[PDB]
Formats: sequence, C-alpha cells, structure tokens
Amino acid sequence: EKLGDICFSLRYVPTAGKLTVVILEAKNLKKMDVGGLSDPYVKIHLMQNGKRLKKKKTTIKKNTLNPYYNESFSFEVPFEQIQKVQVVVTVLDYEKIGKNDAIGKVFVGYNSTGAELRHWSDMLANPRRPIAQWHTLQVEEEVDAMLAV
Repeated sequence: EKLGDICFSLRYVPTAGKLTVVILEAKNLKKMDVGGLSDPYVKIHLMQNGKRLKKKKTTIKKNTLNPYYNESFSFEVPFEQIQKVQVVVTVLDYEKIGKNDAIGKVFVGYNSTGAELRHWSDMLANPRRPIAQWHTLQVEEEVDAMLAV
C-alpha cells in the first residue's frame, strides 16, 4: 500500500487571488517498471466541478525514488472562488514511449479530508504565509472517483 509521499507548499494571497504551489520533494516512491529505471515527475491540476482548468508539470528526475524538485507554480483564483477549487498533485513515471503510469495522487481543497483538508485550511487561515506539508500518495482510481463530477 506504500506508493510514496510528496511534500509541497501552498500559499494564497486573497487580494491578488494568487495561489502558489511549490513541489518540494517526493520520497519512498513505488518502483513502477521492475527491472528498469524510475524517472518521476509531478503534474499539478487546478480543478473545479470535475473539470481540469489548468495543468502544470515539473521537470523529470532520472533514476530516483526520492526526487527533489523545488519548482513553483502559480494559479489565478479569485478570493470568492478559492473555497471551491481543488489542487490535484500526481506523481508519474516518465516513459518515452507509452502512456506515463501514475504512481499516486493527492488532492487538497474542496471536498478534501484528513491531512489534506488541514493543509488547505491552514493556507486559507494565514493569507500570504507559505505552508509546507507531507502527504501520502493514494492510488489514482480512488482519487479520481472523488474528483469526478
């Protein structure tokens, strides 16, 4: 059941309606293709009502299960909408040929629970303060069911 964990920061500036996500690192990632190499990268999606609104991606790290990224991404989300959105973070194994397999995902924001809700609520309660937290990756099938319209 151990897919890995991902650390990212969240920051929200209500006046400008700027939501910043910094992908910091991932650890203990599942090795997807046994025998070969693990080349992880991270995708970030901004979602609302089951729709992917914006998609961003990190660089690809080669031959590691414990990649460091330190890559920042910003989204424009007005303060009247911030409580309705979801930020979805997926770690995938890059392959030059074939669909890239997801290792796992997590989401924060509307309809999140547990530690993910706590991270989002901390961000909202502290305008302009970046907040970093570790999250356990979950299998995509379960996260997708929760995100679907």
